[PDB]
Amino acid sequence: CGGGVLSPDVVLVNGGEPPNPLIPTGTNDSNGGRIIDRLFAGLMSYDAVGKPSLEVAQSIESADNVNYRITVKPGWKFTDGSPVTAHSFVDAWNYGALSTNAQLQQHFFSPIEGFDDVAGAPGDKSRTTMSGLRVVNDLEFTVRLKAPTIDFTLRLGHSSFYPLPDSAFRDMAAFGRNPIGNGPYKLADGPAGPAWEHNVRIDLVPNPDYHGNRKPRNKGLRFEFYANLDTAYADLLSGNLDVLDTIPPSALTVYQRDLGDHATSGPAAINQTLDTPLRLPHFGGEEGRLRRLALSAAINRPQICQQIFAGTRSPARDFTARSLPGFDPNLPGNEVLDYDPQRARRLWAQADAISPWSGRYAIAYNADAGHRDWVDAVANSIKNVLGIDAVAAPQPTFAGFRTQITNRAIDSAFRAGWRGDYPSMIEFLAPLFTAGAGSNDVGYINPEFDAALAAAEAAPTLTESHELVNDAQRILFHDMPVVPLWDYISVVGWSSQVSNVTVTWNGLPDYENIVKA
Amino acid sequence: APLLSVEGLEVTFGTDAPAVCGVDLAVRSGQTVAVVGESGSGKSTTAAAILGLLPAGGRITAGRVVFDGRDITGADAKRLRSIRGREIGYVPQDPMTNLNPVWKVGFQVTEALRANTDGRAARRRAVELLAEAGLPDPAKQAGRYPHQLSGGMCQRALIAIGLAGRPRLLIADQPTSALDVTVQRQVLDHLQGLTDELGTALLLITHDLALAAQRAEAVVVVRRGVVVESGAAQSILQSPQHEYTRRLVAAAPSLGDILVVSELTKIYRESRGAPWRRVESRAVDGVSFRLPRASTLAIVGESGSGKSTLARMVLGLLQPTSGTVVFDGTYDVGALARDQVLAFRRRVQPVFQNPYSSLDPMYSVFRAIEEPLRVHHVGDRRQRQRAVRELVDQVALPSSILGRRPRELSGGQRQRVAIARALALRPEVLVCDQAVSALDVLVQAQILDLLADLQADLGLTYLFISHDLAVIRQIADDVLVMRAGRVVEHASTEEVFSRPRHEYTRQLLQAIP
Amino acid sequence: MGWYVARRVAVMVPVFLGATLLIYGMVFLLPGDPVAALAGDRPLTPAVAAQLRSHYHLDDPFLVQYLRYLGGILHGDLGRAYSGLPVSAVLAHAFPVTIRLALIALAVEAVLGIGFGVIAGLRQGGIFDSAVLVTGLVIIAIPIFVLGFLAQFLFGVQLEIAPVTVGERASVGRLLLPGIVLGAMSFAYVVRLTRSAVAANAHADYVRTATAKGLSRPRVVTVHILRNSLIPVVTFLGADLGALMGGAIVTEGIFNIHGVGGVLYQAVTRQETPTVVSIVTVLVLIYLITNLLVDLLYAALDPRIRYG
Amino acid sequence: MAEHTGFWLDAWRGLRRRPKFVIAAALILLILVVAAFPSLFTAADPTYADPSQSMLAPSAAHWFGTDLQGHDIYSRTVYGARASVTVGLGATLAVFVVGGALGALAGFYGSWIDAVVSRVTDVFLGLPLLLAAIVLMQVMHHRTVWTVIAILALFGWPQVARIARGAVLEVRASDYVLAAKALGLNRFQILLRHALPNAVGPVIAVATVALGIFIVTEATLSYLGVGLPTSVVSWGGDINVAQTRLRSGSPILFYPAGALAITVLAFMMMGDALRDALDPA
Ligand SMILES: Nc1ncnc2c1ncn2[C@@H]1O[C@H](COP(=O)(O)OP(=O)(O)OP(=O)(O)O)[C@@H](O)[C@H]1O
Ligand SMILES: Nc1ncnc2c1ncn2[C@@H]1O[C@H](COP(=O)(O)OP(=O)(O)OP(=O)(O)O)[C@@H](O)[C@H]1O
Ligand SMILES: [Mg+2]
Ligand SMILES: [Mg+2]
Repeated sequence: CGGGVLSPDVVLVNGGEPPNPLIPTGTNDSNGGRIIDRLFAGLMSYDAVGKPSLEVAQSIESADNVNYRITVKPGWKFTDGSPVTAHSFVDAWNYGALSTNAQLQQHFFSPIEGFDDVAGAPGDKSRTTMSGLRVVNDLEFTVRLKAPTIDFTLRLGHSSFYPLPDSAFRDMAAFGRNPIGNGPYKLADGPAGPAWEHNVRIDLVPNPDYHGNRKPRNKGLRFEFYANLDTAYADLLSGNLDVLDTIPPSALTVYQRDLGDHATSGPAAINQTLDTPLRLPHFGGEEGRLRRLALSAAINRPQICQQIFAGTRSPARDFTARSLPGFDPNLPGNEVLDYDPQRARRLWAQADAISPWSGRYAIAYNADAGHRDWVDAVANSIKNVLGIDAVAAPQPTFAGFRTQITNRAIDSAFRAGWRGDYPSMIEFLAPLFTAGAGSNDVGYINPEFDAALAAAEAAPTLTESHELVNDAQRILFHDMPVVPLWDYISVVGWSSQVSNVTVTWNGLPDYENIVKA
Repeated sequence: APLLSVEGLEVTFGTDAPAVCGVDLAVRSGQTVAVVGESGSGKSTTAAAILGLLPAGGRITAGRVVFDGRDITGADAKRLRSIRGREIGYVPQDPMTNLNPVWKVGFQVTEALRANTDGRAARRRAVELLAEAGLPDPAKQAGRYPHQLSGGMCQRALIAIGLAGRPRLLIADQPTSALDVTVQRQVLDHLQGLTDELGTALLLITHDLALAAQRAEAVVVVRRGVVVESGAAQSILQSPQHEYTRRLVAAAPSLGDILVVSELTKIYRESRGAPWRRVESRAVDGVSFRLPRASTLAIVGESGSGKSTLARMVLGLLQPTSGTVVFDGTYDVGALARDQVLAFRRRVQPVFQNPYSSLDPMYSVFRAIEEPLRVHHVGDRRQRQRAVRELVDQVALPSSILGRRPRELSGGQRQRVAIARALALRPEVLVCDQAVSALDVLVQAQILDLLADLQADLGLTYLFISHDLAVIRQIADDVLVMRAGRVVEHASTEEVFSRPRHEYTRQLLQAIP
Repeated sequence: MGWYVARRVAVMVPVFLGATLLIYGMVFLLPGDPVAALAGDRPLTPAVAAQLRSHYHLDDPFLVQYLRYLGGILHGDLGRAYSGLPVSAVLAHAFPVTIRLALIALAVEAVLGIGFGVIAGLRQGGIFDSAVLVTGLVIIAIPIFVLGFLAQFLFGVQLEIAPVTVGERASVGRLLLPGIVLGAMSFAYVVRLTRSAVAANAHADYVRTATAKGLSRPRVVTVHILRNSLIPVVTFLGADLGALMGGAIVTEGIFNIHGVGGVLYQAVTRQETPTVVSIVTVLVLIYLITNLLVDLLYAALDPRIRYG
Repeated sequence: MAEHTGFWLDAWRGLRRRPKFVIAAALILLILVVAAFPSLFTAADPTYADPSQSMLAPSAAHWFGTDLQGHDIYSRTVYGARASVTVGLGATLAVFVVGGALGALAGFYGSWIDAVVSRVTDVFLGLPLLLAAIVLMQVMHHRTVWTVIAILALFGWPQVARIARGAVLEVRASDYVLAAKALGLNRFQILLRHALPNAVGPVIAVATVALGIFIVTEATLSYLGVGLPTSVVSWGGDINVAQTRLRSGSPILFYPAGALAITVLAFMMMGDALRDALDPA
């Protein structure tokens, strides 16, 4: 009879062990991202749709999208009594930008003037601080960028521009084991054990000091760490979990039966693609452009997305996601993304008229991540439509699949995709198709595309930067640097105790206003 | 009404001729009945049918056994289970294979006495049962495993087990074949004291024809599964009528140096008490003799005297604690080293005590006998076949056996198979170990005639260990008496049988039926 | 024998050292490069990567990293686990649950296999023997994923007479259904070994003598036949004690157990060398110790088996 | 089993009229014919997938239905026989011979042979299989059936060695071993001729189970890309891929599993029929 204690007040959600300490500039995944986003609160906030609004800032003034004057609100504090000032933002951004600190989010500070001085190699250049940030009072500071950027104020909601308390730089390794934020939640007080049991769970309680845009309606959250999402589904059906946040692929056809009005769905800002390096044999030049154009006419995206994914993917209509502001599904020229076996074979024939096909076509992926089924389907459809032998290639380790892509040493096609960080289209295009971008894994060079994309950032308003982005996307329709496949759709299920579950612009539940009673 | 009745019993072994063909016998609840006969006649198969303990492929066909007035031939293994312990006791034939080798003899004796609780008094009733069976220090023997015992001590233990639940009848299958004459007299007069003041009955299967004469009250002669003769002891054992019984009673026993052993000693270290409290057992102690070539030396003594230990030390199969065995002057049997070994093993051959265990359950009789010939490369393929067939015929054994495995043989047929395997190579020295023991007088006569022929024509040398004193007076050239590991007396055959100069060897010489 | 045991425990040392060297070598030789996965599916700045490579000493020569690993296990200090934690804490969190579950599974499989095997070997060729053999082969053919999935479904979702998950609460009573599932692939082995031995030993000469004493069939069977037929199954059980730990990854995924197999799989897929090396070294230790214990058990089970 | 000379002609005759032997031999013959000549039983291509026929029910066109990709399941279960049977039988024979020889040598001599063999066994027994497969397959330019057999045998021989050593330990103190030494044999001839035939049952049992274990483990290897190229049909790969369609109520996992269970049953029956010819009754 002992034990059995139930949770009639805290909401039980699923999660995974954060693979890094809980520092804002040192997390880039989702498992740690969701906890960090509960814990802190930055200069701007997003709603469930992805609309930015001021949270800690009074004003963010600018007249040319190059110089910005930011004013902080009085009254905010961290959960130890210490106030939130301009120094809290400036010090944290300078900590994340410097190279000797070795932070995973260093690149997020690229647009600011002075970034190279601090992000080069240590010792070579002095100036441990970026010169673009300048404090004016304890409640005001200015920022200066390298080039006009209409997309800047929208980034200030990302979990990389969060503040930190000054009792955080004296010993950072300790802070990352027990953070102190200023957001809607705190780590559960503790006096039974630690609030964070590694590989087990994390408990959070509301924060009494928070008066912002994301006030909670719970009495606390508990992230229960699972492996094997089928087990989380079993616990949701048993009544031991409250929100599931993702349905396992084995239950995609039966959740409509089991949950039954306790499930909802909505589009997320994620996509997937198929990449072939422009240096492989037969895949370079115009003779390679025609082959990449023929590979996209040989894939049945509507059929795959409803036989393999059962409706949790949406066929691609451009090089971005469907959920983003400014998305146009009738762009002139996107009929290069339609299924057409005759067109595919015609393009293959006129590429062989330049140089005949010789060998194997392999698509590489990392094993134990759920890619076997759709990679099999894509390879099989290519093999049936053209005459060639296309195959799937699983790789043993994740490190080793990543090494071959980073070293520019892989010798086949590989699966790829993007995960947007903030609701902007340019964030799905600039880090991937510019000349020497870090995530430009296929080696695609086009100065005309670079210029057309830099001309959209320098637009006077966001309503006519979208037109310029959609015009820049025609160059991509013409060249086909990678083959886009589909966008994501997030399905979230819940129990009879919880009452207000909703999906957000990145496919996560809206944890703050889930009502349990 | 007799206590036990068997009328018309016939036993078959899995689609063969019946091993037992209509035997009849009765016992009358106060007496002794002896069962003598040839070697292979179905005497052990008759005792296993009465109790329901036949081997895997045997079963009764057309007979009945009625014990105490309650026909027990249809098993009904609760009727038989209420009988097997409390009303009928059993003593098996082979002393070595019939005890569980992992269960510490005292445990196995305490287990047998039942229908009682006794708490800790069972462990004191077991010691008394072992003392009555005739052991010389029971409290020690009860703390040993069967392999740390002598071959006669295991037999006395089997007797103590067979007398545990106070039976109304005892079926003993050659129960004294490893007890010399004095232990044998003790156990037999204990059994004779039991068959009075209680009424216990004995069914005694023996090959010793003298013993029966003075112990039994009725005699049954068996031959090829048929009861040839039956009646009073004397009027059969002294005035026979059937031709077979006549020949049997007649052909019964009546009444330069190759080896130089010097100061041999063997000492075992045993764990009496706590597994770290080690004791010492001096099996053999300072024995030394000399064997003239082309002669016979017998080794007699008490049970648990150190004769098989000495034999296996002479054969190079044990390692002495001290002393040496110099064979032929050249070979030092304690250290041959790689190349003297095969030439030594072609010339010296053993015959083990109970030869059933040394016969490789997976070999047939033919393969068992020819293995020596193919290890030493005598003939090609058919010379070996002819040799094996001639040996099998010389040891008085049917030719139908070639192809049978040792499990499905008689007790006196395994012994002859081992004797033939030993004689295969015609070795210069034959170390026998109580191997004429399971043979009746009329087969043992032929075996001894063959041995004498081989010694007369070739000049072989025999080291003969035995408990039968009528045979030793008939074949042996010298006698060596042992006791407690020490040599008591070593003299000629007559000067030990006529004018013995030791009180023990005199006592040993007047105990014989 | 005291001197035999002394020689064994003495030679356990250099083999342990050589095994540490060989295991470190084979884990070092994994094809990738750990830094390339320190940021997940996003690239690192070429200067941040240099900093991290120098911070984890991933640019030293081999045998320098090996000496650094080996000289530090004298203070505890097994490494630092790119997540930032010590490796001591990781192993101390992961091993107790695995040990408990492995003991439960061993006990279950021992009892069940020995019982069914002794009966099927006493009466072989019959309905019972046939059913036991087909059960073993059906267990072999069907993947352990399906078995765990269905057992959990039934006994935890429909008949709530078992926990669906044992995360954070691993009692000896909550770990009983996972133990039964884990000890199911080791069922055919135990059954067949016991069956072979019992069938061979059921017809010795001393079993007839024990029958003639008047003992019941249970006592005869158990004491004589069973006690004489225990060496190969004990060999297998001793060898499988070590495989129950480190190799229960599928069962620990169905029930949320958080054992050693998941830690090992994650460390291998991210190429975290100290974690893998420590786990595999502990496995080799367990095997050495259990094999020595099983040899002494041989000596205890048969008094004629003595070492020298 | 080394030297059962004497009468193989009597054993073979005693083994002929044994219904278990006859049935097991007929089943084995059928399995071998299916694994040798697949084109007698089906005309379809096992590696052709029409995706507009994703998951159909068994009919006159497809006797077992289709699977998520659109392959014919009957063709795939007929053509997986070659790979699955080859891997299982090869690895079983390899571990039997090697581990049996090593363990029987260790258990019989016992001085330093035992030391080295048992320490190597303790090391090989505690080292995982996937780690070593990943490390070793980085040099093999081509995956094949023989590389998979090599990996599986090289990491599966120790548990057979342990059982063989334990089995020979009991026998090497018997009396027929002393009788063989007193006849003049050396330790190796004694080992073979007397101690192998008398201590060979347990090894047969563990081998007959290891067969199916190997057929299942090859799929674990193939799934990660370190064995048996993806253009090869196999039982076990099909089970692994089809186990996920089971929540939806589709029983397509049991078609290759049935064939696997039948092969394991046939070889178990054969092994017991062969083992009952060394102690007949
Ligand atoms: N298990 C068996 N299978 C087949 N035949 C057997 C079996 N046991 C005994 N026999 C046959 O039964 C016959 C008689 O056997 P039994 O052991 O009863 O003789 P015996 O009188 O005990 O001989 P002795 O005691 O003198 O050796 C033998 O000829 C033997 O061939
Ligand atoms: N393995 C052993 N360990 C300890 N003591 C033993 C062992 N084998 C024999 N003994 C002891 O050595 C002594 C000599 O026994 P041995 O077998 O030589 O007697 P034996 O003369 O052959 O007796 P029998 O004529 O009754 O067979 C016995 O007292 C026995 O208890
Ligand atoms: Mg007899
Ligand atoms: Mg003796």
